[PDB]
Amino acid sequence: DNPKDLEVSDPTETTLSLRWRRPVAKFDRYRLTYVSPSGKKNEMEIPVDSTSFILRGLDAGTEYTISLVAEKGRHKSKPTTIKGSTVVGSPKGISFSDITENSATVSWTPPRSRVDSYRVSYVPITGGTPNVVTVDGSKTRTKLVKLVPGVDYNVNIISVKGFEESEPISGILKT
Repeated sequence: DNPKDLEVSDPTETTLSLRWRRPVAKFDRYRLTYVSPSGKKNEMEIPVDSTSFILRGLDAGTEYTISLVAEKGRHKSKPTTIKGSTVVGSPKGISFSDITENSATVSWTPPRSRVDSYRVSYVPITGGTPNVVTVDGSKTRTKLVKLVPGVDYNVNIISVKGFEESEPISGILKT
């Protein structure tokens, strides 16, 4: 009897949350293998008492073929397979420079993940509707204009690849 309903939840940049149904048959343990697009196969043995396990140490915005199997002794059951891709990576550090009464140069350090663009949003701490500016993936910085003098600005930056958009990083910008 093989593990049924293997599903992946809560995609992270480096993790995937796995959940499945336990086998009706008596068994030893589980063996989880997952290979990357390069064909790198990783194994792990999971306790008979688990129906959930957080997969970790993965790369960002990468798809994985995940397969679970119940090892009954020396007999591995029929493999249960699914695919799960990690979410695209977040930029690593937001920094501000060339501040002024009306403009600032926000810059960020690029992630180790293929990226098409970045969505830089900014709004004053007191609230309002964001002002989003898109900039090409090769670019690592941008200029903000029309900035009101003396006011703290919440500035978020998000990576985008295809339709996938990572977790944002943010910083306060003081005009």
